[PDB]
Amino acid sequence: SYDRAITVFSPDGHLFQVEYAQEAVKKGSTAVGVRGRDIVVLGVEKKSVAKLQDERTVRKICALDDNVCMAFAGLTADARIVINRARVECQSHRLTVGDPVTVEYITRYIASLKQRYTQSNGRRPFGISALIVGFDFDGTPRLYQTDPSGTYHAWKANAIGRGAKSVREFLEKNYTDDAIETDDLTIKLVIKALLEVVQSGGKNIELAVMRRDQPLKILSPEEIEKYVAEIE
Amino acid sequence: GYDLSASTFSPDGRVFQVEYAMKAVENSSTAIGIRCKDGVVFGVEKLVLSKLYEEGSNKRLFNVDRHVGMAVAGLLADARSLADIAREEASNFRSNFGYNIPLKHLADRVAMYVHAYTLYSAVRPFGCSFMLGSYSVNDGAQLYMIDPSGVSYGYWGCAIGKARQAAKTEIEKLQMKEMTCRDVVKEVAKIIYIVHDEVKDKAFELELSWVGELTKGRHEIVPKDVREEAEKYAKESLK
Amino acid sequence: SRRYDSRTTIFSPEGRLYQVEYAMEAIGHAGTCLGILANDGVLLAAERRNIHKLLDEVFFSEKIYKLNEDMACSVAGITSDANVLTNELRLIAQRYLLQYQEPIPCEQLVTALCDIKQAYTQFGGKRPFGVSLLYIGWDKHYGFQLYQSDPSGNYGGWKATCIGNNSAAAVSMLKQDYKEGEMTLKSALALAVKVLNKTMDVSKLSAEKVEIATLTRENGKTVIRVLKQKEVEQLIKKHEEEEAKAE
Amino acid sequence: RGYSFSLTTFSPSGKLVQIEYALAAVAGGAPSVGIKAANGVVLATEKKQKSILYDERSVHKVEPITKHIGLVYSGMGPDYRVLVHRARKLAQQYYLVYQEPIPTAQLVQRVASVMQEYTQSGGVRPFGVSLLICGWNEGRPYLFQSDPSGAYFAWKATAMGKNYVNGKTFLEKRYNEDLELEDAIHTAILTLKESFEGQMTEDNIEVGICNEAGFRRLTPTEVRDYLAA
Amino acid sequence: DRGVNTFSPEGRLFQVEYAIEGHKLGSTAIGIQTSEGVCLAVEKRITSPLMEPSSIEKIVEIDAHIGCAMSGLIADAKTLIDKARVETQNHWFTYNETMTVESVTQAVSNLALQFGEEDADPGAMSRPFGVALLFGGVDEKGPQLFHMDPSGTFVQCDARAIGSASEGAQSSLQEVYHKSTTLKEAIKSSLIILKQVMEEKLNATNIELATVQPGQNFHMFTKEELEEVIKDI
Amino acid sequence: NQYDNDVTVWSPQGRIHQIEYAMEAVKQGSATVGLKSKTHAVLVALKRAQSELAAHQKKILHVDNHIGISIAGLTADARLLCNFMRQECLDSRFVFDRPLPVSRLVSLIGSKTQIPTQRYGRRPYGVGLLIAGYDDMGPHVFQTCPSANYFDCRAMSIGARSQSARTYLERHMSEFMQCNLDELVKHGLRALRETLPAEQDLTTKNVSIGIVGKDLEFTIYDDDDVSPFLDGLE
Amino acid sequence: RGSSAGFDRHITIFSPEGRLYQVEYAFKAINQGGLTSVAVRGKDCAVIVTQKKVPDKLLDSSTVTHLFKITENIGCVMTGMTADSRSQVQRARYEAANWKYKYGYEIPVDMLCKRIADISQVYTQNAEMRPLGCCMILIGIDEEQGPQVYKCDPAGYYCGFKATAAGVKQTESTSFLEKKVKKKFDWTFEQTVETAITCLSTVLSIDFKPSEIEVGVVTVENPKFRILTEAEIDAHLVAL
Amino acid sequence: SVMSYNGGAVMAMKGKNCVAIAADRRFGIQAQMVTTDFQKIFPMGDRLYIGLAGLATDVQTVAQRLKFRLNLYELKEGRQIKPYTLMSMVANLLYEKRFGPYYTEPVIAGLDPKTFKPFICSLDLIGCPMVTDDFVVSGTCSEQMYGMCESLWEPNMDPEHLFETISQAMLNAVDRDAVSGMGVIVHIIEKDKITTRTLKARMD
Repeated sequence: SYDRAITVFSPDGHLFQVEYAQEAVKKGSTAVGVRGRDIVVLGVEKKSVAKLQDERTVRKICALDDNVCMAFAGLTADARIVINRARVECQSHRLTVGDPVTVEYITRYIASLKQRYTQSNGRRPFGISALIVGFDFDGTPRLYQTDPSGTYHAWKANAIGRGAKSVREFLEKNYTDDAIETDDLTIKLVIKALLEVVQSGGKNIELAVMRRDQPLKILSPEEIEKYVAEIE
Repeated sequence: GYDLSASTFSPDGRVFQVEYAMKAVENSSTAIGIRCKDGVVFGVEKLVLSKLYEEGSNKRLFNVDRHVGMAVAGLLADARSLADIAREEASNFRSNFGYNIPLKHLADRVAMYVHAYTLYSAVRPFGCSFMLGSYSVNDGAQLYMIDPSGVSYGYWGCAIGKARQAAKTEIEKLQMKEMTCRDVVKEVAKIIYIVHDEVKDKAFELELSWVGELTKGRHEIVPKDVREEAEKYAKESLK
Repeated sequence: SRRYDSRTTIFSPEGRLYQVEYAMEAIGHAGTCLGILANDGVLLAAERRNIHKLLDEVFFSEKIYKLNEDMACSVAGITSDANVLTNELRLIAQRYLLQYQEPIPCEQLVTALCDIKQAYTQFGGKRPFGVSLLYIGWDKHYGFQLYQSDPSGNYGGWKATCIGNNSAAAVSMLKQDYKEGEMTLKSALALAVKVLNKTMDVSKLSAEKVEIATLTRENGKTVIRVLKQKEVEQLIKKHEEEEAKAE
Repeated sequence: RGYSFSLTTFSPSGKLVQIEYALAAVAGGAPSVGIKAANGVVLATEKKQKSILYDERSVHKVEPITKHIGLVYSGMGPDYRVLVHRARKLAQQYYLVYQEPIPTAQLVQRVASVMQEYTQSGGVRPFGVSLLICGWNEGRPYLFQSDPSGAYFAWKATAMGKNYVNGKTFLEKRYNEDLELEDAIHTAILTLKESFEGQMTEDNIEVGICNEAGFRRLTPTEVRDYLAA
Repeated sequence: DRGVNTFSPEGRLFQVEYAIEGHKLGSTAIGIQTSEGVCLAVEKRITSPLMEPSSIEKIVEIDAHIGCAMSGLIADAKTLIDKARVETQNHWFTYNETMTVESVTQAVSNLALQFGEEDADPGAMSRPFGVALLFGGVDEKGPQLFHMDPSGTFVQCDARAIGSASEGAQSSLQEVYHKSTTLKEAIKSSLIILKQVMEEKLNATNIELATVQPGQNFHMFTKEELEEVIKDI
Repeated sequence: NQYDNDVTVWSPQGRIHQIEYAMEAVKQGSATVGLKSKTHAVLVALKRAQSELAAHQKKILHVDNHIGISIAGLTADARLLCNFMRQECLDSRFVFDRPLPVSRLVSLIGSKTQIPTQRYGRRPYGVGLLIAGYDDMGPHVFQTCPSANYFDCRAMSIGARSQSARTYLERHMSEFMQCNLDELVKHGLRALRETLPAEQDLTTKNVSIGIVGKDLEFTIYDDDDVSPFLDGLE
Repeated sequence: RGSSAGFDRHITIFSPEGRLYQVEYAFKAINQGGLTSVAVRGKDCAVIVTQKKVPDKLLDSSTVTHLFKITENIGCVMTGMTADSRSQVQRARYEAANWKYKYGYEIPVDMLCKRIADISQVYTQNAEMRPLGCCMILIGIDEEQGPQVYKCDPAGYYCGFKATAAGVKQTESTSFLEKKVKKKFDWTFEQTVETAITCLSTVLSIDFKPSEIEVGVVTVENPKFRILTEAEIDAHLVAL
Repeated sequence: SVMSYNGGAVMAMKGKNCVAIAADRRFGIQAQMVTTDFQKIFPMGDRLYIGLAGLATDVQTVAQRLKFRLNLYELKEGRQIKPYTLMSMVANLLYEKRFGPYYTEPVIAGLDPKTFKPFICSLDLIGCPMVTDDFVVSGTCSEQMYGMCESLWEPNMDPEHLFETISQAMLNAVDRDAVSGMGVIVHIIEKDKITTRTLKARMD
């Protein structure tokens, strides 16, 4: 058995392993999410598609349950482990209490795992950041965000990855109860919020929307293509 | 970089960790032992640091079994650990085989235990050496001495401590093979008072013990009348 | 003890993983391997690295390793780790078949292996495997497929990939000669031969410096068949002829 | 209770220098030679004692594993003994399960798996020895070689230890595919003779053969006749 | 270089000395004990106007008569909070009565220093915690307020302040406090000092406040009552 | 400069710097004083001034009906040791239906404290103690050390600046035996007054007093229960 | 000569030459005690001789012995570190008893030697412990072959010999014995004690007294391991 | 008894360079039939079949574990298994559960992959292999098919006469058993052919 302290304190009370994990998550592809009136949407950037892949196998937007979905930035191999553990937890909760989970319940579970890997012997921390969205039985949309340290908040709209430093300033100024009225209004909002960070031009973006019905619907390339023309 | 572990030979084939655990003993106060026809006699110069302590604290003579004594030198905590191990070894032997353990067997068992701590990086060698002593109608008196490395030899008189050099030199002029315990006890008192330094250390305590035929093979502490007389004789001899 | 520890599973001051970065450069210098997907099946085509005259060709192949009745792979990097990985893949496929009484899908196989590759980078103190893999297969849901893993533990589906040595230029020339949907198995073989002919520093191929396998469906059955020296020689002759004729 | 971290790691260029150093250790052993003929294999070693005091009969370098397999080595003898013991155990387990003698290829695969385990566990070094395996099953002779890393090959004629480069450079020329076992022994002996720095004797070398009837090491009385020519 | 357990030439335990420095980088909290109850108050320290302020919970409830306010590593504090809840429920289950603030502080302080990297446990801590706590509540002797450190030393206070501005917050609390307060003047002064030391403007959504008193349970202030109090001040 | 980190490394002089540093930790604390007479033993401690608002501390704890201790050093380690001693006395009373001798208790404590000082990746308990008890043989004032050896003494003081209290103690030890309890306690409070600087005298809330004796269990005296003892110290 | 890279001289890992320096240091540890042994086997006898240098005259020299008994017909002589050698003797005794318990007959000398050698090979591989700094020599009578003489070492190498010599003066003490295996089978009769004593004395110039050596014996006439008395040793010494 | 709880009857017979195996189809519980298409013969190899009788759950479990191990073996080695090797592997599998055993008695019949020499064998519940040269039986009507085979068997038979004999034996054997019947399936393993047939039996 391997029992060593990998992440330990430092002069001035820093955790260098966690700081390095965050410096790593600061290099992924940008993700953006907003919370609508009756819809929730996410959006991820594709650095390059390479003209030879199969996009069905490199998707960064999964579905943990009927009403919960997520999108990450960082390291895909770690993201996969976290996602599968969250799926098993959702099934256990359904089995024991006879009701689908809340968004905050699964956010707490994920953050607890991430924190546990910062204080155990013989482990390094996870190198991913997640954005979790969904609806509940009340009919209230939610949007959260976790960190490699185990801390999570609730936000109106947020952006993770590289270029988030400008996506956040853009979204701060432009977010208002007017761009929220309708789905084809919020979706164009998200698209123009992502486009000024995509310096390639055009659509190198994946965009998934989730409404109270027809869950985790994913916009087709042609459909997403139409919106870009409308903006211009 | 070879001074930090008991798993590293020096380029010349030495183990400096054991060599240092030996210095730990090579600067501690002296204890002697003397073998006789009838029995054995232990003697230790017990140091009294300040007035505050009660006399009787930090004893260096233990009772490992009803016929085995023991005198120690070095780190007293390690010494007490070893004394518990030895008590454990003797009791198990009696419960397995139905009679008392021979001193030769006990010393062999404890030396193996001590040597097991000289091979690994996860532990450190003990920092105390000690002497044993018994008396049995079968083999008569006996005396052994174990080192921090785990070597155990038989002796006629041993002088573990800091004044080993001066202690051994004076004990060799004794003719112990013919004396008796009553005639040896006085000699132990005298030689300890001679080897004792009265400058660095100002005050010291003296305690004695013996195991022989006069105690019917049971280890004891020398009674108070014998001790007072011994001290007086030593003082008279010293001038 | 702490003095002798090498700390294989820690982050770098910039968020990197140095042991994985070094295993990737190890895999950089291995023998060239390449795969190509088509309408009626997939194909692998590796390069023979040990060409000594005094060797023996007892095995039906050198870098193929049929994993199941429907799949097969190929490796680049360290043979000793490759053997461990291949044994593990076979065991995973048989456990699936025992539980469900149906063959396993290719994506599930690749996933179950990449989990093991990832668990070697997060805890344990060991070093990671220095091996990259390519897979080919056929299942009920998606038909002919072609994947690829790497030491870190992330995979991805492709249509024409390449690992090993000079894989950069291999993929560069693959991008300009592959047309989605219209490629048949014969045009696939032609392109594979003509890519291998260049991305190898030698003057020209030898039909024994290469190793070629295919995969097809015939009469409701999968057939995995390693091509023969005469067939390869004929293909090389065909390549020699047409190329010569153009100029 | 033991270390849990690896002692073999990757370098900025992707090398494993502990394995490279175990190979440098192997490159300083005694010469070994194997040659596969049309109806058998031949292993021949240099068993050169330090002085006349050493009793030659007590220790052997050519050992059997089953009734049809035998091997030699180059590198470190105390490691070679561990490998020999585990190979014997592996063969016995196979026979216990299948009631059949193990084939040479399965034997080599299991041995190389053990040697590979010693490159990635915690607190150990790799073996400093390469092997040369011999066998005969289903009417065919085999000859493999195993490295300190865990990679095995298959040959027709190879050479280990000191002066292996010139050994195989000389071995390539003479080798014929129609060679009989008795005429292959001459070439094996001759190859050893190229780099011996001394005078050949019935106690300077060891020789084992394997054909249809099983494995056995030749006796000095027979090595004498073979050396007479 | 060193291990986690390693004394210094002054016998100081380097890792604990660093975990203590990890607290001068948190947001200030304040507790005050009266003859009519206790009050807790903590700054929320909002980052950007897009973050929901109802999602920063730094004052939790341990039981119907005990509450807690933390500072430091909010990710670390959650295991302590959970274990305190579980211990209180066990005590109720076994003895059919409510635990005491002293017993809860003492049981929580026994998890600190329980770290190491060899022969510790199957799954054990690898470093000390980085959270300081503040317990409040009423029991068979009245309102009480305790304080906990990462070293494991717990004291009993009547007006304590923890955080990054405490060396300035106590310099005012020692002048303001007296043994003849009421909870209302306590609340007023606890708000005045916060306003004194904070960087933003003390309005009704970037602070938090709760109170326990001998009559009622643990109760949190509302954005109605809180606003009225702030406006009244 | 490479022997001062691990507890399993000897120096070229045969010393253990880690054990040393763990002792220098114990010197940081506030002073304590113990002493015994013909029939009673007594502990007196000085609760340190932490701040202008906090209740001082707990420096004297019950171990059993006849045993009580007083600590100086790491309080977490101190109460970790106190729990072990309490379980020891409870186990004793369960098996033999009688109390425990203070000497055997201190033996168990020393044997337990010694083990950490020898293994890799472990550290010594950084706390010194002072035990007081009554038994068939009368009072006892044992003292322990981070290095597991313990002592037996008529009167001992541990803590910062306790050199002056130790000098006073030996200088006046000539009469501790005959003296009465009131006389005995005052001798303790004077000695404890010695270590305080010039600007401070004993008040009524920065001192604690423990007492065990022939016909009396171990008791601790609260803030204003120590008033009958400080009335005469002029 | 042989370069170094990393932790080569501190743990058992390969040097840039594949040399294992940490095992070349236990050989130097062998020469720390300052003794020398010599074993010679004859046509019907095996003999051990050992220096007996006690430091000064307060020890009970009846306890300072380098000769040990493993079973009734096997004897041994150690050289190197004393406590190490005691642990190795205990291990050999346990191995020899377990063999008889398991298989019903008495263990041979070469089998016991091989067991001790593979026990030491493990210390040469794992990094948490150190090799034992001692050598070993064994003798005994094999019912099939006759006399046998074997020797291990800290590296795990366990050859068999016609006449050995271990200790501080190993090289020259073997150079002497080299010249005498030329003819007469090195005096293959019960008086190889003469050869052993002569070889021990030639390069030490002591002309030992009747009590500065120990000798042990096994014979085909009486197989058990016997330790010859002082008088017997004196008679041989007197004849010299 | 437990091995009489689902019924069943298996039979193998040897000819001149040919083997034959047969079974019945009924699947039922103590005294009531459920289906009539239960499979009791499994194709372990190109010319290597195995027939299982006894408790049906254990029939299915043992068949599945055996297929597991045989797939792994043929992937690791590189060739097909021999009839003798398969028998030893099955005996080992059954003996691993010596205490708490499977309630199933297997039967093996194949052809040597290089000499085309037949092979029949049966094992007991614990793994005792007995190889014969005429025929083996297993099931609830063992005595009936013993009486039939001893009388009807001849040496060096053709595939035609072998089929006639094994069918005529199975029919009259199961016509006198209460918990066997509902039809019989016969496999004929020749050198280059494997012919399967279904006989018309009684359905009462």
